[PDB]
Amino acid sequence: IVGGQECKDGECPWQALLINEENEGFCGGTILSEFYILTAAHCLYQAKRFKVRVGDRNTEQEEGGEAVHEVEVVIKHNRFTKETYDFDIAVLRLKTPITFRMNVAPACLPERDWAESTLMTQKTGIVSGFGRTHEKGRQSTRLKMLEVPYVDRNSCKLSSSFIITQNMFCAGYDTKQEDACQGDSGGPHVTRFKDTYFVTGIVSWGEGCARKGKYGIYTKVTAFLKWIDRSMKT
Amino acid sequence: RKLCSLDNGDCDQFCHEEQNSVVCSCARGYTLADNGKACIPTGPYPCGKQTLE
Ligand SMILES: CC(C)N1CCC(NS(=O)(=O)CCNC(=O)c2ccc(Cl)s2)CC1
Ligand SMILES: [Ca+2]
Repeated sequence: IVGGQECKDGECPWQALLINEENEGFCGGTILSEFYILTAAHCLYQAKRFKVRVGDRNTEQEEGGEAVHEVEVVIKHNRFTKETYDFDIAVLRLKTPITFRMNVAPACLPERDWAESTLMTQKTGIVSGFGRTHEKGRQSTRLKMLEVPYVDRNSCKLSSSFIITQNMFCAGYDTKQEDACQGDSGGPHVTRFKDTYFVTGIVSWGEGCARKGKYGIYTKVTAFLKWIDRSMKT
Repeated sequence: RKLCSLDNGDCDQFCHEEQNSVVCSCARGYTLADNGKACIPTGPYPCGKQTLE
């Protein structure tokens, strides 16, 4: 995350961090329930084998609330394409159940129609993660969050050198130096409604980070709600 | 506007116009309140809530 503030105690409880053989966080994820994690499909290729850590806010200490979980099943969308990053979504089934507690809780899954007309029409959403705080910098050790404005789809497309499919949407600022960045991928984009946070997107990609005239590109979660439910039933 | 377009139809969460009028519903881990609008957490750590303890 570039700019924004760091997640204070209990502010981003649905944040999940994917770690490699070296226990290094390369991507983010979102807790959907005690057994399932939502993440980006492209993240599944940035590590040959990984685990899932929840309840962590500082990757260089031990608040005691951290918990590592092993992945039992990896359910990638069979239509994901590395060429365009379309269908950039995947669901992880954990071997052991997550124990909800301080800093460890799931985000809610909304219904498609309500979500599109009420959540996505809101002014902003919130992205978070352990990604870089600068395009060229290194992964952040403290979990951060950033309020990102929904971007008019038209502007979105006109500003992108790459095709913005209908399974994507833009969020962020045109010139303000705040945006998600490398490492936040697969992470949470949630929208607040009456103090309840709903999963509205997956940190997908962007041309660099916080670049002027560019926006953050997210996987439109509402377009995969049925797919997500299916993935979770089994 | 009208119904669900009017302050989410006074619903806490999901709002949908069924046979005209309004119908409220809640995400998993919540149960619709008696008033048929508010959503009550059915246990600790309900989805979408920042944790206090
Ligand atoms: C196939 C096309 C769509 N490319 C996807 C990766 C893109 N590079 S990138 O996203 O890995 C650069 C680093 N930025 C990020 O990871 C993100 C920035 C904002 C969000 Cl949201 S993710 C370049 C375009
Ligand atoms: Ca820690």
